[PDB]
Amino acid sequence: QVQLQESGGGLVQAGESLRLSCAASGTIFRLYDMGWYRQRELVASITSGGSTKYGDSVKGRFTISRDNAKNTVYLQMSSLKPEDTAVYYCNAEYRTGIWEELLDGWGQGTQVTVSS
Amino acid sequence: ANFNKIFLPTIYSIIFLTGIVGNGLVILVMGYQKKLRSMTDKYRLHLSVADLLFVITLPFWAVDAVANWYFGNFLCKAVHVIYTVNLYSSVWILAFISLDRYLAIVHATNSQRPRKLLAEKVVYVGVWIPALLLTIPDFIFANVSEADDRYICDRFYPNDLWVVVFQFQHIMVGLILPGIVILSCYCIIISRLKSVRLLSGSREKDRNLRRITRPTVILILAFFACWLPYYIGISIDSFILLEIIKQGCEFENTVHKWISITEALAFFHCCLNPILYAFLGA
Ligand SMILES: c1cc(CN2CCCNCCNCCCNCC2)ccc1CN1CCCNCCNCCCNCC1
Ligand SMILES: CC(C)CCC[C@@H](C)[C@H]1CC[C@H]2[C@@H]3CC=C4C[C@@H](O)CC[C@]4(C)[C@H]3CC[C@]12C
Repeated sequence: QVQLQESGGGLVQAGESLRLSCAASGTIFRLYDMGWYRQRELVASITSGGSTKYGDSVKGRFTISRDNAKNTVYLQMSSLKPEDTAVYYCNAEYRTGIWEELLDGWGQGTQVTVSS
Repeated sequence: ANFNKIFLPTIYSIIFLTGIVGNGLVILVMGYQKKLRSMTDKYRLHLSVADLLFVITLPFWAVDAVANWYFGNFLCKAVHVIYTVNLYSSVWILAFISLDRYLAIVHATNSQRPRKLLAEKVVYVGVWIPALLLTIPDFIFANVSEADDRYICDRFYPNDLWVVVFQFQHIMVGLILPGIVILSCYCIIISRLKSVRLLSGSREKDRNLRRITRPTVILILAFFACWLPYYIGISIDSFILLEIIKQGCEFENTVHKWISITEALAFFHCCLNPILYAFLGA
């Protein structure tokens, strides 16, 4: 199959900048959609074509990115708020072959904390 | 020529038994036991009928290759007609399968009508009628000679120009026209598969489309891989006819051996549908 991990968490002061990472490697035939969640709260998701679908609570707040070469997705955080302290799960949609169906995936998780 | 005299009947009999068993099983199962699923199964039923006809006519060719021909001019004409009908029917039912898949995948919204009509009222006109009409030269030319010793059951054209014309049209139609149609259809299909995130509008429809599509790809690839070397051999032979290719007399006998052996090995196309059913029927 494929492997996905998450990183970028830790104890960070409010109003700082960081970039979460989620790299997929292995039996990858194609990656279709990659996004971060928080049930399943859709906070960000960038299609392979770049047509991002940001969340209502983060409209104009979060910035997403993707490197097709490294199969990585980056989340640019800025202007931290206490209500945003949560654990984020990397979500991606992949395929293992031309004749294989659409397979969903999930990440381990990253915890982001705001100082208070 | 003892090697060829022993090699030909064994292959013509192995293919005969396998064809009878597999094609009879497929025809019975999909004609009376009602295991037909979709249009691809109808096309495979037509393929099985044509292959059953050719497999039935094979033992006469086996006996002809063994010793002689004690069957008659009428049977010579019948076997030639059956061979031509089977060849032209199968090579174009494959193209009809390809067109069905292209319409199913590329235009997936309103393909039901030009996916049902094209198989319910158009396959006969598109496949069988031209196949039947192409056998008029078989009626005219197929005969039994009375040469020394053996009796030969082949086609005796009055002049070599018609020989090269018939070889060229056989190659042209039955390798290039379905070849080009299949190339276009499957190039578009593969370009769609690698790009579209989700065919149709649901995951189940997508996976159904992929699962139905793949066996036809395998079947077409195997069919063309079987038939290609014979076409290469007869292309070289035809270029020997037209004063282009000229080498030592060893080349002529080498080409004769190559073409005979490769036709024997290329008659294996009749055993493809049962083998794919066995592979993908668990
Ligand atoms: C075809 C073409 C040829 C090439 N040539 C023919 C004449 C032109 N070539 C002259 C000039 N070429 C110089 C060298 C020619 N060497 C081969 C002769 C050799 C073999 C075949 C195939 N079968 C082989 C017979 C046994 N098949 C059993 C089933 N058959 C069912 C019907 C097909 N019956 C055709 C004959
Ligand atoms: C035009 C004449 C001379 C030859 C016709 C041969 C055609 C029908 C055959 C020969 C080689 C075949 C291709 C070989 C490899 C591939 C790649 C695979 O991922 C999808 C099928 C595909 C694309 C095949 C489609 C059918 C094919 C193109």
